[PDB]
Amino acid sequence: GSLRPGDCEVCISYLGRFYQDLKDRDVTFSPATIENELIKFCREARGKENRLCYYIGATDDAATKIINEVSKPLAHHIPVEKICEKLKKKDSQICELKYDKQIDLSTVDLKKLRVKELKKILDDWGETCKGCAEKSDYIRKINELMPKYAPKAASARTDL
Repeated sequence: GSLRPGDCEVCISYLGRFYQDLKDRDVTFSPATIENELIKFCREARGKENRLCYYIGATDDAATKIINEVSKPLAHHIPVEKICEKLKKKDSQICELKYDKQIDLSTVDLKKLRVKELKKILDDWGETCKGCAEKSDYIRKINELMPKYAPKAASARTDL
C-alpha cells in the first residue's frame, strides 16, 4: 500500500468505469439521459458501489439531488477522477466505505481501559481468572469470546 491511512478508493474504482461503459457501447448520451444511467448502474453495480450512490441521489433511499454534478461532465469525461475529492467535501461517509469500513472499539478498546473494567467482562460470561497478572492476560482471554458475545444480552438469544 502507501503511507496514507485511507482514501475515497471505492468512488474512483467506480465513477471512472461507469462513465466508460457508456461511451464504450456508443450510447450517444448527451441530454437528461446521462443522469438516468447512474441509477440503472447503482442498482446492480457492486455491494459497496450500491452505498456510495445513495449519497449522490441514484437510490430510492436518497435525500440529495447532487446527481446533476455527474450528468453535466460525463458526456466529456473530464472530472470523473476528481469527482470523489468533491464528494469527500460533501461528507467523509462516501469515502469511509474504503474497502475497510469503521468500528466502535475506537473509544471502548480493552487497551484504553483498565484491569478494573476487564475484570467484569469475563465475570459477565462466567470465564473468571486464568492468570490475572496484567491487562494483557485479560485482553487475550476476553478476545476469544468478545466477538460472538458482542450482541449478547440476558433477554435475547441466537437460537430461540
